[PDB]
Amino acid sequence: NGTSNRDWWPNQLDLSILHRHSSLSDPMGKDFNYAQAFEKLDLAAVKRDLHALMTTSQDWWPADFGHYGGLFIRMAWHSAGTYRTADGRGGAGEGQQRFAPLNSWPDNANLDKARRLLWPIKQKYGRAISWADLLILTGNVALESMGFKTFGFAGGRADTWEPEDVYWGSEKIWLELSGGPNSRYSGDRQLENPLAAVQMGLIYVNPEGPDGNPDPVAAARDIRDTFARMAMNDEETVALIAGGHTFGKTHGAGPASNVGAEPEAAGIEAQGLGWKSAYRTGKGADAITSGDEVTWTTTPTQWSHNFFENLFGYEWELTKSPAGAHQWVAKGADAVIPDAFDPSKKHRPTMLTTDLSLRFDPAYEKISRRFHENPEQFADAFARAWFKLTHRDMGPRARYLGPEVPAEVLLWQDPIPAVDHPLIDAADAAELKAKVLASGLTVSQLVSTAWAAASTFRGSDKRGGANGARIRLAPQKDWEANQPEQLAAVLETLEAIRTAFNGAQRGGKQVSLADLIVLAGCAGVEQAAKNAGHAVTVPFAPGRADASQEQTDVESMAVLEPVADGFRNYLKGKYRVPAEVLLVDKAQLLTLSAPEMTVLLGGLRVLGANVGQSRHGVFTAREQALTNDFFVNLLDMGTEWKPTAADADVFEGRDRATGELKWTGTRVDLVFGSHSQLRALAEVYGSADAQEKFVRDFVAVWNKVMNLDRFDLA
Amino acid sequence: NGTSNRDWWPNQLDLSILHRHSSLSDPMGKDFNYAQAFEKLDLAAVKRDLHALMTTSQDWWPADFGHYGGLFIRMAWHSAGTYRTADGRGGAGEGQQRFAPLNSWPDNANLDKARRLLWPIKQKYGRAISWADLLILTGNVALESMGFKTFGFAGGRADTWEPEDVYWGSEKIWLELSGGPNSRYSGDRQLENPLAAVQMGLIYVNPEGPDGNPDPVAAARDIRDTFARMAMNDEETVALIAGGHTFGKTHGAGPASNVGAEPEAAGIEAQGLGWKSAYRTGKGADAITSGDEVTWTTTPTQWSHNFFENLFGYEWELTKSPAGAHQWVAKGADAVIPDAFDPSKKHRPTMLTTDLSLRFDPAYEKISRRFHENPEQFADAFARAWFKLTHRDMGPRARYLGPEVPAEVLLWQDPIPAVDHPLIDAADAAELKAKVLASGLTVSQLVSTAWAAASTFRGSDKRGGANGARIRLAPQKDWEANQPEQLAAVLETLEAIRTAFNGAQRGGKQVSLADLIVLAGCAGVEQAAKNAGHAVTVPFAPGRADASQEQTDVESMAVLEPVADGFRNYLKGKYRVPAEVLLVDKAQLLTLSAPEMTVLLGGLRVLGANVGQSRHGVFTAREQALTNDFFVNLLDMGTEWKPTAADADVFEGRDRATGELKWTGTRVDLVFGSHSQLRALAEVYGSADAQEKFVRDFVAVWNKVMNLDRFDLA
Ligand code: HEM
Ligand code: HEM
Ligand SMILES: [Cl-]
Ligand SMILES: [Cl-]
Ligand code: NA
Ligand code: NA
Repeated sequence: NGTSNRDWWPNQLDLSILHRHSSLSDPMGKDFNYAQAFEKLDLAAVKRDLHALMTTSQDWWPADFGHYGGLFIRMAWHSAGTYRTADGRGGAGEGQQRFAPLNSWPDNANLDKARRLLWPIKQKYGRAISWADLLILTGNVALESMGFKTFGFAGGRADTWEPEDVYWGSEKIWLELSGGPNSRYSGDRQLENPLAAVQMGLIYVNPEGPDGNPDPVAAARDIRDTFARMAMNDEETVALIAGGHTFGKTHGAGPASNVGAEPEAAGIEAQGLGWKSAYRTGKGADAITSGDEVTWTTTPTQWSHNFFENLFGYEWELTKSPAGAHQWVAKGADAVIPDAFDPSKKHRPTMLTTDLSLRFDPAYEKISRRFHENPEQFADAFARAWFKLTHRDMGPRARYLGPEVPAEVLLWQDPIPAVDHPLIDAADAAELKAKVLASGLTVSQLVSTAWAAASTFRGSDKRGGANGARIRLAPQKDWEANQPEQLAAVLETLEAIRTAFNGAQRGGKQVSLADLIVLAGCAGVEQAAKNAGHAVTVPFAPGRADASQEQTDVESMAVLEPVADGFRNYLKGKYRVPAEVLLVDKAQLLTLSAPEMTVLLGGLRVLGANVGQSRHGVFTAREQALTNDFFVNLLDMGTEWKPTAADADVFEGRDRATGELKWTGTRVDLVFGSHSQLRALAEVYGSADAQEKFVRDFVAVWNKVMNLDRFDLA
Repeated sequence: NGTSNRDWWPNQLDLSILHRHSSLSDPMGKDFNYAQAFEKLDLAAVKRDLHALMTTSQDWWPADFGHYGGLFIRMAWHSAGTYRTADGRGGAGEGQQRFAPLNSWPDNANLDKARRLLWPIKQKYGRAISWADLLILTGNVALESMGFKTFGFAGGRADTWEPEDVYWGSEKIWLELSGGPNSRYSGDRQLENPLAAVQMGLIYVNPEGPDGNPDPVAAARDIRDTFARMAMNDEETVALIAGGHTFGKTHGAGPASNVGAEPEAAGIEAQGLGWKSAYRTGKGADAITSGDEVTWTTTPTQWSHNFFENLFGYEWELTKSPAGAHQWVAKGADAVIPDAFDPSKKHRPTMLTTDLSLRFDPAYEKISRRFHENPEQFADAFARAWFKLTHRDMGPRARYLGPEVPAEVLLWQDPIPAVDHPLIDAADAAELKAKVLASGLTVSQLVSTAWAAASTFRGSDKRGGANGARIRLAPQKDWEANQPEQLAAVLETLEAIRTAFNGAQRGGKQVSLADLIVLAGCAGVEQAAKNAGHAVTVPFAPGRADASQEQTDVESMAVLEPVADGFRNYLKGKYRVPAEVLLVDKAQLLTLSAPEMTVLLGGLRVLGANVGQSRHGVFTAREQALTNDFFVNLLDMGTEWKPTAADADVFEGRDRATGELKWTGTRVDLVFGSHSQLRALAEVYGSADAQEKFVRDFVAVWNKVMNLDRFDLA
């Protein structure tokens, strides 16, 4: 097999994750805009076709109970269910279930069949509906078909054309149980961040119980922890699990050894499908997906209150499925559950270990009893939590498309108030920038503050950014990386400038504090250019609004805290992963290419954006002037670098002839002089003909960051 | 470490090689044109800087004999020396020595020092001179400075910003001796295609002899074989080796275990340098590079004919360097060779085993004696060989920039005559297209002929393409893929149309056969569109010229024969590599992305472009009509695919319900319905809204292919 750079240097840094998703891999034109296509779709027509499909059984994967609805609910719920709150990565929003590795994860077994049943609709409507939107809409139509009224639905998830680079864990074996050489668990069952599943290739938890031990109480612990890591609390979790398991069935009709290769390993003749089974007919009555053989309710194709009636109305006995999996059966019950294919056959109620957790964990039991006693509350909670599940990674409501978008504003959507007044224009922005610069705020304060406000954005789930002025709220105002005391001084001076500008206006014109933060950042960048002898205008677009503290969930904001921000040379503690790996990870969440990451970091260093005014990487003698000094001095072969005695992650730069100390830096600084691709970029900006390019490229990337969350202007 | 798709499915096909070189990874703006920048460089000022640098020693890597010339000649010969004729990949043309893996190959040890000595000049001239051109120019200036007249120099190698994907071999250990589990040799020392070096991480051969065995005669076999695979014959090989080894020295002052990590494995503080040595001062007189310790001539900083005077004026004794390497010393000679740092110390003549090859291989010996006796013949040969070496991957002479380009047209350049007459205009091209269609030639003939002419292009060394009409000449006219009897019938009809059009003109206007083949291909694609109910114009740009047989080296053209062309569903024999891997390899040589590859193949299928009118992949009932039928039929779940009995690489597609035979295909056809990323592309073009998109994208990629070699219009 051809040996690659990854084989020879398996811990060198990987920049290809910044250049994924180029116009090269994209079949659509560079002008294609999915939102526009979707806004012309006849959504009602698509939903009529999806309703028809529900009961149009295909012989190559016959519909249980004559209705694919359960299968499609699972499909939708797995699409959404890869989401991790720690980085925003996963979720339904890019349709990644159709690409490796998720198309071939064990927990996604036979979802390949679900997707292929949808090809005719996809084909008929073409680019006007993405796969990503289709997987979610199909889940919704399955619910409606079976009698459950959904809370609504938004389109606008554009398709992607290759796999996302996501850390799913370090195990080398599918479904490996914990405590191995790459265990994702340590200590008292502590799941490593950013992971949100208990075994490699599962969505959340193991349905037999933790590492296969069928203890519902301990399974509950894993459920609570994973679902929390997917942004779901106890009420939402119980509602989702019981709601989902109101429908359909599991599949475990014989031994697992009968099941063949997952899709990415199957032969070319399988045409993109996998898990071909040698057990009896391989499908339908003989299907094997998970190994469990459980049908939860007496009407699997219809919404009912039967899941909690069974859960609490029987006592449960441990038993084994025909594949050998642990599962539970109702003591003394009659055979009341219908068979999926034989009208003469009925079954006793059965449950997964993880279903019983809803009854035997003390906190879930109280919610489950309440939903049992008050089924209208169960229905409303499940509808809401299904909407959250399937929309949690879509970002601000400004991105939601179509006629079924719920009007209700939810807290998890980090809502921004509407703007209801005239915005400031170019003359006003010049006047405000002059006031900011006359107040005595420094280039370093102005740039650091705007950076702090805007760089919480992540492209993974489209959360964060400067819109909202949440930097002035709990918890962002207290984050160590934001320099709380310095921040508090900047915000007070800005709030006074604001108050005075707004008080002098006629009409209703006013400026938001969100805009003014970003504008003042722009004024600092202009001033820094002036300090370097360059006349530069930084673009600015108004229209941000200020969100209140009550519109800002403090516990949900915690995951946006930067614990590593190489752009401010900050690391909150010691991590296993080297700090340059962390930098490229942050660049990816910010949507930056390598050239953009390089320009941006070089500029920020010389503008004074480091936390604590650390001199590390400040390779200039004219701090607060916008120059390419970082690059020119980094690349100077006059200087020799060595790790310090005290700290092997800090390096001193000394004159090679005299021995004299010139600089210090971190790993994030020096990686630009080390990595052969980054140093090629640094060379371009460190050349003699590059000062104007460096300024212009810096302003462009600064502006890009300031507008990351500006979906009102998209 | 993070487990990746490559880990789980290490034999899946890798599309990412088609999406390198995106505007994402490029720090220059999308409008930057290197040739425009280079054309304004003051090349004489760069050469005067380089000339000064040759004798300006830096203490971190002191210059042997006070002169860096030998070091820089070796740098330039290794930049160029990775070139393989089999695929055109490697060579100096993209400056790849500064990226992985080449930057860290053992045979490139201490060239990192060379390149860092050139940073200050790079920095001074910035974007107007690429690293790629500078590596070469430096070698030239080193030669000039030491009294050798070069044949010339062309600029125009644009820099690249990431590593090329290249197969360098399958070994997992650097320098692994042959016969291991991934041996690049089989049979009677047969080096596998497309390799051109004897061990992983070597440029050509092992300087101690084959797998370390110090036998000059057997070493000569490895020399001849590898240089041939780099397009150099015996005369050129002797001239290059003896020419190079007229200068400088090797470095092996102590044991190799003193040498540390190569650059890609070194610490971040090494700032992109590697091979730090613990032996005495680690550099200058104590340097260790190869392990050998040989100084070939009595004036290592001056051109001379002393290499052959020594080679033939002494007898040679096998000896060991201070690092333990085999090398050879002159029996009973005086100490006449100067020491590199101590003017009081002198040495006996020494040689590598591979130097002695030039005397003890009987064919090389006759050339080496001729060069010994006639050193002006040696100087001319070396100059010409050095130009060829350092230009062989640059492409057509229309790409050569600057004031030192040699006027002599060389046969290896596959030269195209100048055009000295008015070109046809749009009205003429319309008239010719109508004439071609009225002659009775079919869509299938016209498309297959144009495809065959244009698709010889490879972007690795920019050889091939339709310019020259070499399709009408030996050897192309007889290549099996080109269907020689059908080809000859087409070309005769086209040549009569040409003769009649050119006979009717006034005023010098005429059309070349090269242009008319391309134009006729365009007429075929228009008619196929017409046949599908679509009026399109395919662009066409005239200006191709016809090359003669005498301007066509037949042996050199052999490497351009397509032995696997998935775009014509063609495989000349059985290869170890699956046919789909070969398809992606061809797409990369054609410079296509994955969407361009997918569109083009789908279209070609339904236009009748398959070799031999094979029905494999012809998934249409309206052959010669430009439609998206390939995709619609491939993606139809009504059809079930199975490998045939006779041949496991050919599949039958049968109706799932009736069993009726609908189609047959190869691996190349069915990969588009298997691989998860290619199927996502196929889905776009197989959608109900895609007919217009399909046509337009097909026309665009067709025209791209037709113009691949049109650097006269760049
Ligand atoms: C602790 C969380 C959960 C666990 C451990 C889990 C486990 C499973 C398993 C093992 C199956 C059987 C797969 C098969 O063999 O075909 C399955 C089926 C299913 N699950 Fe879940 N589940 C979880 C949560 C959810 C959620 C949140 C939903 C939706 C809101 C959901 C909806 C479904 C449905 C509809 C099916 C049936 C599919 C069919 O009829 O083909 N489950 N579940
Ligand atoms: C059979 C082909 C070749 C072999 C095996 C060979 C081998 C080597 C070796 C082992 C070294 C010493 C590396 C070190 O210790 O510093 C070297 C040096 C060098 N080679 Fe070659 N070589 C070959 C062909 C070439 C050619 C084609 C050229 C250029 C036309 C060239 C130019 C040089 C020069 C100039 C040096 C001296 C470097 C210095 O002064 O630092 N060689 N060769
Ligand atoms: Cl993702
Ligand atoms: Cl290459
Ligand atoms: Na996400
Ligand atoms: Na090449």
